[PDB]
Amino acid sequence: PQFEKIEGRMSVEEFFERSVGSWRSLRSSHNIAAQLEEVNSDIDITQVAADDSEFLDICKTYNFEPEKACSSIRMSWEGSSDWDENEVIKGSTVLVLYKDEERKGKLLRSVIPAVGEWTMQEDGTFVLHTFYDRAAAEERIWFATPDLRMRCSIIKTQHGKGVLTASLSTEVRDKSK
Amino acid sequence: PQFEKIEGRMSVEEFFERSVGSWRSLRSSHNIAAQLEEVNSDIDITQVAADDSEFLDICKTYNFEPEKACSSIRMSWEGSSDWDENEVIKGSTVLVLYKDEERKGKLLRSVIPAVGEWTMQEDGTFVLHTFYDRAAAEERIWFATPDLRMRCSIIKTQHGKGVLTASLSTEVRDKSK
Repeated sequence: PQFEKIEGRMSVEEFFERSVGSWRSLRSSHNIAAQLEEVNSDIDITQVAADDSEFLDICKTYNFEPEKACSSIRMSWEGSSDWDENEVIKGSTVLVLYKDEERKGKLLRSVIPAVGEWTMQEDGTFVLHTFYDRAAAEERIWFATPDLRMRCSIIKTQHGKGVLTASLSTEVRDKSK
Repeated sequence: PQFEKIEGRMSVEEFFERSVGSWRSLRSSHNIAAQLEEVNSDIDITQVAADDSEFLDICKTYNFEPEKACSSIRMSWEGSSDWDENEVIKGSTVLVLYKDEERKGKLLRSVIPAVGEWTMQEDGTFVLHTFYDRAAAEERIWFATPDLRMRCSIIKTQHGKGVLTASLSTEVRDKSK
């Protein structure tokens, strides 16, 4: 079959299901607003059981009933930036997906931030708006192939002077081993 | 008003109309498939008169009636890559836009290649599929602000070994001067 036609009917839960796995990420960022950074990372994306502490605590925090959640994943990563040797960036978060409509809804994450807002575009693109006090982010994520994820993102921050950063990440699924 | 809500109703002809202007571009590319390139460019985007030679010749080549074209622009650029000093990359092309539907159609360009295919996504994103013998490209282009264009693109090439290249360009409109 042809992958592109199949994406345009992908549901958001399928999108998350395909994201499960181990990935090798390359992220290129620049400050618009005049800097250029390269970050190489390993990312593990895993399914989250209905009784998972983190999952229920997020639901609790936002006062959402966990049974109404469509999907939940855990993402853990470790990478390094070429702005700093001898240093590793490690992180972890749980995400929790709710539908307001088939192709629109809210995303909660580990912590308190405003809820994220997402849309699944007609062509299979997952578009996420995320918020912070410091900042706001918009990310577009899609499968270029089953094993290759693209992520193009822009962030407005305000740590001193207001700054826009734009990023492209290419994520390749861990080979058969 | 708020720019984001206004984009989601932008027509493709408005998209092209807003692209007219002078831009400063920063493009980050990598070969998936393991290289990293930075290209800085100036890009001039201009409107194309109905009698423009290039415009009519493209229409002629593809056998489209020029009166049925919705929009046409000329793009000229000059930039340099950090893979090569003492060297400038110069280019020019005319693009010609036809609607098959309000939010879907074909794009012809200067030359013979298959016609390009485009969609205007519900959120204001212009998505273009372009073709070559050597290759195929898919580009997503949108206005992050009125004066800031984002372009996230992927290309499959075959010059010897098959290769995927992913790119992010950030384009800033020439200041008031």
